[PDB]
Amino acid sequence: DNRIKTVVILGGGTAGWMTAAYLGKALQNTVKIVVLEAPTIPRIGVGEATVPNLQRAFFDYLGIPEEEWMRECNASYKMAVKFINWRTPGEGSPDPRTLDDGHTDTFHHPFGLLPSADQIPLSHYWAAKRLQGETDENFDEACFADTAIMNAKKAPRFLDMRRATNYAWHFDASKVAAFLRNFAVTKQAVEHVEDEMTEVLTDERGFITALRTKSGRILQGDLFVDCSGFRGLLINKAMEEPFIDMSDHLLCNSAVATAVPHDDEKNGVEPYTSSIAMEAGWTWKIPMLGRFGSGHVYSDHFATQDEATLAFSKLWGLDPDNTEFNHVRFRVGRNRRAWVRNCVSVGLASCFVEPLESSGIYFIYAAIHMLAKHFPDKTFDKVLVDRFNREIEEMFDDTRDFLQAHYYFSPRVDTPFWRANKELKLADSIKDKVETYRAGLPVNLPVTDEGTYYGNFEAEFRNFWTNGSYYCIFAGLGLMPRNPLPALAYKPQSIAEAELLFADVKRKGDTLVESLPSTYDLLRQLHG
Amino acid sequence: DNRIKTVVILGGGTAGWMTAAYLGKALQNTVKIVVLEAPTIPRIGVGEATVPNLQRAFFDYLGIPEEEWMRECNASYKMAVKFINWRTPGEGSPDPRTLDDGHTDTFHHPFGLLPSADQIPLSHYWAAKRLQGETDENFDEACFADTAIMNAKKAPRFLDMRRATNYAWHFDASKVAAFLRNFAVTKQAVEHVEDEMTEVLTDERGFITALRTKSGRILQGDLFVDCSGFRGLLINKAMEEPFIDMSDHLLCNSAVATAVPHDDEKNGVEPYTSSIAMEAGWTWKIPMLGRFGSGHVYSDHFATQDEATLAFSKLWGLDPDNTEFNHVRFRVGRNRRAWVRNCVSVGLASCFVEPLESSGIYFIYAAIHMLAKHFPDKTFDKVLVDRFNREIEEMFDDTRDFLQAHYYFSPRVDTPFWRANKELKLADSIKDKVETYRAGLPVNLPVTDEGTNFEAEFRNFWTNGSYYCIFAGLGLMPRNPLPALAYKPQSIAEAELLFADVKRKGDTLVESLPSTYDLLRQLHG
Ligand SMILES: Cc1cc2nc3c(=O)[nH]c(=O)nc-3n(C[C@H](O)[C@H](O)[C@H](O)COP(=O)(O)OP(=O)(O)OC[C@H]3O[C@@H](n4cnc5c(N)ncnc54)[C@H](O)[C@@H]3O)c2cc1C
Ligand SMILES: Nc1ncnc2c1ncn2[C@@H]1O[C@H](COP(=O)(O)O)[C@@H](O)[C@H]1O
Ligand SMILES: N[C@@H](Cc1c[nH]c2ccccc12)C(=O)O
Repeated sequence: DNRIKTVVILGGGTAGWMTAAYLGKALQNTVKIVVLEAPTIPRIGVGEATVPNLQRAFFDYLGIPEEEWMRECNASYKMAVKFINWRTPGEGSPDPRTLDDGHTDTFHHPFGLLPSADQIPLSHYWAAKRLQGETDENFDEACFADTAIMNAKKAPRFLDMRRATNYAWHFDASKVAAFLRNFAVTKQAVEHVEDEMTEVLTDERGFITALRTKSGRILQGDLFVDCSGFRGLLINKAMEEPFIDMSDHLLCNSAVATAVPHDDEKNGVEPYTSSIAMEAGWTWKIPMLGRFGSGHVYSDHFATQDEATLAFSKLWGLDPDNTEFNHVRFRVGRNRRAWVRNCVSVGLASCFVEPLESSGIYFIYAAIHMLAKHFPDKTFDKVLVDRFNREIEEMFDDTRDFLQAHYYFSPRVDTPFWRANKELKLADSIKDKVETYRAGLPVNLPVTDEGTYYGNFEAEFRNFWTNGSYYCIFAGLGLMPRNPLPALAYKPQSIAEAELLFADVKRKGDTLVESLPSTYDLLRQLHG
Repeated sequence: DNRIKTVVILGGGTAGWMTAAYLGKALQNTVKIVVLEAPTIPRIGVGEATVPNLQRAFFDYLGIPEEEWMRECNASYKMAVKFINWRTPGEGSPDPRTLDDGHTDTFHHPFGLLPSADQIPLSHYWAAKRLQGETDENFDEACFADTAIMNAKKAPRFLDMRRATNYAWHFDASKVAAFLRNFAVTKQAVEHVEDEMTEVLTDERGFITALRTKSGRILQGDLFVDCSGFRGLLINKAMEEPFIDMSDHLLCNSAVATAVPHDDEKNGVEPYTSSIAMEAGWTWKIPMLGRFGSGHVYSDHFATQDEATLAFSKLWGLDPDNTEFNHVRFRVGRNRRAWVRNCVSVGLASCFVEPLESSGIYFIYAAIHMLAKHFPDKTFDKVLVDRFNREIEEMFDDTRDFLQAHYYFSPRVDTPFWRANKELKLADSIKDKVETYRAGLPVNLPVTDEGTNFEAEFRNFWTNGSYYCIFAGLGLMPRNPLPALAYKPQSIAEAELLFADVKRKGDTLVESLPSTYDLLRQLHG
């Protein structure tokens, strides 16, 4: 018996309690699990966004049904991230400005895979038409019915809870952490120790043997999960693993956030996250029932905390001296290695990027999934650790590259921030992908039906940013292929097939924008 | 109108006629297609085994249903490649030798994809039991009902044609090329020109403009497909593109082949390809109705042509001086680039590896699929050509590295051939994959029911199950089980029901299925 007997998880919040819960189920009560978290000085619920795999891959694995957790964390629905004013210059504003060509400066990044005709994705058929003047429709409205639905602020389920489209979740992070702590302690025999860590005890090889708490108590274990946040108390401090700062790729490194009460009966609820462009960065809007979480993400090299706070308060008509603000100064990048010896970093202690494409919780889920799959015995095979490291390296870097694209291919150059983005070098992987897009070829072509994509995580993980996500962002910012896909010139029967799929998206959007309840109405059913 | 108007295809083998037919349908009669083949310069005349995606990724695109083409080219079923005597020393023989551990030296590489429990494929649950002396079963018989079925020589369909398992196809190459020529000419308005090519006409930029025939005829076109075989009359000769010799990775570079008539009433028909190991290489056996195709693949650096021919004749009880033999001297590797300017290499002109895992025709439909997707206009965008080149590079490498595995991890050391195999330079890709397998981790985990689509099975075609079939078949095992299994007793238990399900299915189906012979006699009746 050479197995791990005890796992110690430093830190609660979302990372620690997702880790505790997933491992509880994965390790089938053959391993003792201890969470050590300091006492929680509660901080205002700024809202967090998720991706659609979360219910299948996490809550369903734990047997927690969707309604049960949503009702305990004031959860709303999310059908896309909506980008507002990313192409036009000037101060932030909730309202979209107007382009030269007369279009409103908004584009959606919805969920799901694009349909195909003669194995060519709908993206390419729309591009042909748009380059050739045959259409004035935007990519998002042409190719996703969800675009029509989000414009009408309708819900992604009918009131009897039949599904209409794909969706993910908005919620208060700390309420989810609490729902999960309580799940893990009552139903999974996790030991909750509320205290500070003061010492990390290590052997001759530098493997951790226990953590000392402030009350003097010593927690022995065989594997340690650093969920300590940015401080990286195990992975960076004790293990001495270097962080790789990646501000050479993204410039934002601060936020100022808050909750804003909201007339849900007057305005309706948006079933989506909004990325509202500002002078020195951007601002999230995450609708929940009653309120919305918002935060101005900025660079401190292009705005002071004051400059940012004023601009952010101006946005929403808030009083700066009578408004409760959280001020984060995050690090952007990842550990050289996520897992050193017997210390596995998960969450902010592992890696971070601005929450521009709802990456935070997915990064946590991806790591714990990958920890369960590569779970070690006490010999800590170096290949096991290496492969875990490789999965996290690629997951992170590919998503950094994807985020850089949002900035490098913004046409905005008014403020020194937006111009500064154009002076960064693009990574080789994303240059190669732009070269491909520009010749009209698909990038990251989905090779699987949506059922398998959102059913089997391993399938989604091999192809997280698909063709449709590249087209949503490139075409949304106004980068287009140089020309259509040449094969379309030879395929009039295929062009015609695509015209029926464009029709099918119109029919669905029309039919559903009529029959669906408002987002507000579904929430009011759910939480009452 | 900046589009290609005319496409000329040099060579009317399996490559040429697959190309003509696919493009006919893909290009929707907007483009004139010409095949130029000399009926006197024979096709290589081999190309007999296939992989299971052939029907989806080709005949379904053409709207030809499976029965229609099988009945016209004397097709049999294939449920695996069966490796005979790959672990034991001495002269070739159709009959399997006996291992030290007392079992016969045979392992299968079947196609039927592996069930999972708690997201871990059945491969890993078998490996746990075998490494912990808790099972005596080999991987193939534990994890695939196909193994039971091939041992009983039963068919992979019932007589009412309901499917039993996954499978690929055996057939006569020349009958397929004929059924395809005739499809392409009658239903797709392709022009068949029976004549020899004598000169390749080129502009100042080095693009081909036409091909000159011996009868003085000039075939103009804007895009050329070199299906000329190993000669590479357009891609290598005219375009001056170098072939990248890869005998640093595989040592076989010759074959000697023939058909053997076969008592199908006496023996039954084997629903599988046999890879029978020899002293200086190996020998394929490819059952069809009435006959079986065979050929000794060898290195000429470790056997002379006579050495090989004698050994091959010995195998089957053939008379060397009164038996009709085909003698190929193939090249192993790929063009530095498959597509140069306006010349696209497809088939033996593009790339090749020994027919150990029936990769030849898959390479053809992969390339044509990729040509249709990257099809150019007259501007010949450099990015389009580069990406086409990249997909052929990776397709090839993925299959080469998989093949190298069969050799580097053979335990045989009797003849200087088998010992030479242990001095191969392994590619980085296959070293990394062995390192992974050895830690007990899955290699190229399939993420899908086989419900899912040609595109699905293409950059990592060779799945977990295929690596386990070969590694574990030759006796390379993980160092230890997958550690996560130590913590998952409920999962271990679930797997015990899947092992039971493969037993029940093999038993139930070895009873209820018709013999391979009997299904063929219904099909070709
Ligand atoms: C030993 C061996 C075993 C194989 N086994 C398998 C297997 O089991 N399974 C599998 O899937 N694949 C296998 N393959 C690969 C497969 O056989 C081929 O991919 C396919 O059958 C034919 O390739 P091709 O048509 O490119 O070439 P070829 O058949 O060589 O075609 C050459 C063509 O060029 C024409 N030509 C040449 N010069 C001229 C000219 N001047 N004018 C006009 N025409 C000209 C010839 O007339 C002919 O039509 C094997 C290959 C070899 C060598
Ligand atoms: N020294 C520590 N001892 C115990 N818990 C800690 C320590 N440092 C951070 N944490 C916990 O780590 C989690 C993430 O911290 P933060 O990112 O600052 O919210 C919280 O639950 C903290 O209480
Ligand atoms: N694989 C993700 C990709 C995605 C699409 N739209 C998004 C919006 C935000 C975050 C991720 C996404 C999904 O389909 O769910």
